[PDB]
Amino acid sequence: QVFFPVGGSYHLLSILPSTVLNYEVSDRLYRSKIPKIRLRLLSSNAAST
Amino acid sequence: MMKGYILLEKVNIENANAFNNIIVGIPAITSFLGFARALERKLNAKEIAIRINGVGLEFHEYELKGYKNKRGQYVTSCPLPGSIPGQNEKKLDAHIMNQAYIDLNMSFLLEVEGPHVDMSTCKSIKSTMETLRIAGGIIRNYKKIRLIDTLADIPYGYFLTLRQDNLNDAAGDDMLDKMIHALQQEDTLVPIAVGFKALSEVGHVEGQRDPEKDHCFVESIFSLGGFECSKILEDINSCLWRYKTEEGLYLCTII
RNA sequence: UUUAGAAGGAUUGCCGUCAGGAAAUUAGGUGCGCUUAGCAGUGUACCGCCGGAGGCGG
DNA sequence: GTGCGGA
DNA sequence: TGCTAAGCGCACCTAATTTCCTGACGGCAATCCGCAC
Repeated sequence: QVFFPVGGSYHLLSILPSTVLNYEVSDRLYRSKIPKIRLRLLSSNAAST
Repeated sequence: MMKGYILLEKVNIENANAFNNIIVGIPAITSFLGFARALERKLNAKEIAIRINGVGLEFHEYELKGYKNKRGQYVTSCPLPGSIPGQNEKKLDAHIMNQAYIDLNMSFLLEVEGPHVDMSTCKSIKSTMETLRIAGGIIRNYKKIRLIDTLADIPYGYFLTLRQDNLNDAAGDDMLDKMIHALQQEDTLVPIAVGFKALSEVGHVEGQRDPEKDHCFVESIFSLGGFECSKILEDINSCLWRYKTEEGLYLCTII
C-alpha cells in the first residue's frame, strides 16, 4: 500500500500483481535475443500455496 | 515568488528494490518522485515553505547484487529470510519469495519554487536528507548540495528520458509485440515502470494503512526509456519528470 | 509520506599418466631542407662594527 | 497436530 | 627568464598448400507449505 498525490491531497493505492502478464512475457522471451533474467527463488510447495 | 534549481550531487544508495513483476533492474520512477515529495513534506514541517515540481535523474554507476555466469547472464542474490508474521512464525526456516536488489550512484536536479531560495535552503536539505530513504535503500554519503544556473554547471553523467514515440511507432498486433520489436531494433533502450492504472472504483475498504483516505486497487504500467549524456542535452526542461493524474490513471511523464 | 516496514547461507575435500611440426623461396625502381639572429639580465653582494641579542663605518 | 494437493 | 615562424611526409603489387587436434571416473549431504480440520 502506497500513497499518490492527487490534486492537493493524496490517494491510498493497493498494488496487485498480474499473473497473466507474467506468463506471456516468459513465453515470448524464450524465443528472443534481447537481454533477460531468470528468477529461481520460488519452490514447488510455495507455488501451490 | 521565486524559482530555481537545486542539485543533489553523487548520492550512494545501497540495497534498493529492483523487482516490478516483469522488470529486474532500475527502480520505478514513482519511488524517486516519492523521495522528492517526502523531502518536500519534511521541509514544510520545519516551517520552511518550498515546493518541488520536477526532478531529473542522472546516473553515474550501478551494481546489481549477484554475479554473471560464463554464458553472460545474471543470477540474482537475496538475503536469508527471518521471522515473518503468519501461521508459521515460530518456525526456524522461513519462506523464500521473489526479490531483487541494486546499488546506485546518482545525482538529482530539483526544480524548487518558494518565497526564498538561497543557500540556507541548501543547508536545510543537507540537514533533512540524513533521515530519509530512496526506494527501500539507505544513503551512505553525498558529496555536495548546491544551486545551479545553466547546463554547464552540471557534472558528467547520463540522464533518463521517456521514449514513448519509439513504442507507438513499431510492429503491431499487440503492445507487447511492439515492445519486443522496438527493443530488437535499437539496442540502447530499456523498459521502465511509469505509474499505475486503476482496477476498481474509489471508496473505503477494511484494512487500510490510513483509515481516513480514499482507496483504489491498482496495477503497474510500463513504458520505454533511453539514456542521453549531459553534454549533448538541449534544455533543463527536457529531462524533468513530473506527476500527472487523469481519472483512473496515475502517471509520471516528461512534457 | 517511495511494489511501505523485517532478514547470518553454512561446514569438508589429492586432477592425473604419455608425446618429432615440417619441407621451399629475388622487395624493387626515383628524388634541392632552408632563408634570419648581440648571453642578456646586475652577475651578485666584502671585511668589520659594537653589542650580546640588536644597530652604523669604509 | 495432522495430512492435502498439484506442477 | 626567455627558447621560430611555412610548407609537406609516393605512386604498384601481392601476402601458400597437407595432415590432425586423446583415452578414464566423477561432479554432496541439510532447508526454505498455508489451511481446514
